[PDB]
Amino acid sequence: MREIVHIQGGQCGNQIGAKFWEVISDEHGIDPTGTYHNVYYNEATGGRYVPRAILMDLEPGTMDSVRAGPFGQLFRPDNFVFGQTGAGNNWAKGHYTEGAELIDSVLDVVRKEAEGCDCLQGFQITHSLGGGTGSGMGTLLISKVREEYPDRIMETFSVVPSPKVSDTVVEPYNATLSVHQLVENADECMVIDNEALYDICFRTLKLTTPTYGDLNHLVSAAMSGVTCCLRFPGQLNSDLRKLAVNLIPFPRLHFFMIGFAPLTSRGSQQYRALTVPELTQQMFDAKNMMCAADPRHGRYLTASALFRGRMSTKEVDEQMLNVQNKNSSYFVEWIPNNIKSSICDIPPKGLKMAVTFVGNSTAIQEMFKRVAEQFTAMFRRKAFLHWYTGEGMDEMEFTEAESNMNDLVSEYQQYQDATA
Amino acid sequence: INMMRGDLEDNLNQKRRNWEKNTKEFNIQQRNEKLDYERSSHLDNQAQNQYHITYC
Ligand SMILES: Nc1nc2c(ncn2[C@@H]2O[C@H](COP(=O)(O)OP(=O)(O)O)[C@@H](O)[C@H]2O)c(=O)[nH]1
Repeated sequence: MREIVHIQGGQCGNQIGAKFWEVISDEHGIDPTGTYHNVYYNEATGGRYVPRAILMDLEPGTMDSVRAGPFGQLFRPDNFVFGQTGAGNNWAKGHYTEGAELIDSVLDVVRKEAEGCDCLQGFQITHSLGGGTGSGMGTLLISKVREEYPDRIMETFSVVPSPKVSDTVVEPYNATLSVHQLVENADECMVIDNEALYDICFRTLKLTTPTYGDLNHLVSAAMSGVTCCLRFPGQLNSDLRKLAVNLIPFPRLHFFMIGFAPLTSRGSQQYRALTVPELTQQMFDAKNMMCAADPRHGRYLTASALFRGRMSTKEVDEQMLNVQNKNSSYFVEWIPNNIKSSICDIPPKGLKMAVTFVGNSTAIQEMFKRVAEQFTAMFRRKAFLHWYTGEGMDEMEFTEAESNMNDLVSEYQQYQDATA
Repeated sequence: INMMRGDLEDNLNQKRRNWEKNTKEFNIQQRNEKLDYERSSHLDNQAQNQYHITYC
């Protein structure tokens, strides 16, 4: 009855998954041993609960990572598949030679996991787009599972490479090669980039030393809020599919933007009484979203907002109307009433009000534009290309991937500029 | 018979006014219960706001 498996991949995807599982355990009142104090968890002998997630990676370091952190004993060893080498920041080493011999096995651990459910609402993936392991394996797996279960939807909670603050030197190749395939067999590519996460955690919470734990926790909160209106009753309920129907007008404009609310520090926490219009002003601000792309620089094709807690639905709908009507320029004309709302009934742990905003908006083609810029700059000289062409990859697939990327961005531009 | 008809209509009108005053009793009780409602909800709102903000 509308269950969700949680496939992971790569080190970043694995850390995000561990954080998300422990946050969900916090919301659903579970302890790090799996005892109470069906959509996500599964029942197990002795009243125990085990998450319905698989954990794949080539390097066994992330194994000890998800063991060390709390709530690591919730998972089951049958879902700990792990290689030995680690693609070491090489895309093809997780898509053709070394990654392949794992995906097969992973298929097994999916096929004796999906059929475990009875009415599966779809999958969801958590991985990176630059790291070879995560990107490559997740792309191959998206391929296989879309070949297997085409009827269900597969959200991809992807973290695109940090555009300007790069930590590796082979991001563009991996990102382009992966997006070329993700645009085909994916349905909800919600992009995240550490630039925006540091921006938020600096200029909205004044925190001292932001480690990856805090960014993972924030993305966890957003991930939970995305489907909590499904997990719980509400005055106006939604799901993983109503979002898709109300968010994409064409089978390939499905790349989203994520935003969470509210977020303040103790100083600002003392002030600013909590009320729905303040939440709207916080969610529809530019820099308050998980993507380093000022949304004013594009138009919102469409945008949904899920509220959590108790409120007055008239206030919600009236604020939505006021905000889509006053700033008519930043919104798109040829589609009317392009905003969407939904309301749950159980807010998070001690948070009287919570908003999760998901928006399909043509203001995110700039990210792909600049990533493809870096790519085509590093490809005209065939730089760092032997590492790939030595592993069966040719040099035509790169041109195909870049041309598909440019076709996607051209689609965004073309059907943004359209009129009625 | 004229006197009897006059008396009966007088009693009927008295019953009318009596039911009207009953309904007014009910309306005033309604208004005051609504004010009780709004003040209690305001205090509950302050309580939930303290609970959410002191949540460090
Ligand atoms: N929010 C977050 N971002 C990460 C994390 N690890 C890596 N990133 C970024 O994601 C990119 C590389 O991803 P990585 O997981 O190291 O590649 P993999 O080894 O193939 O899985 C780099 O831009 C990293 O900076 C993490 O744990 N949390």
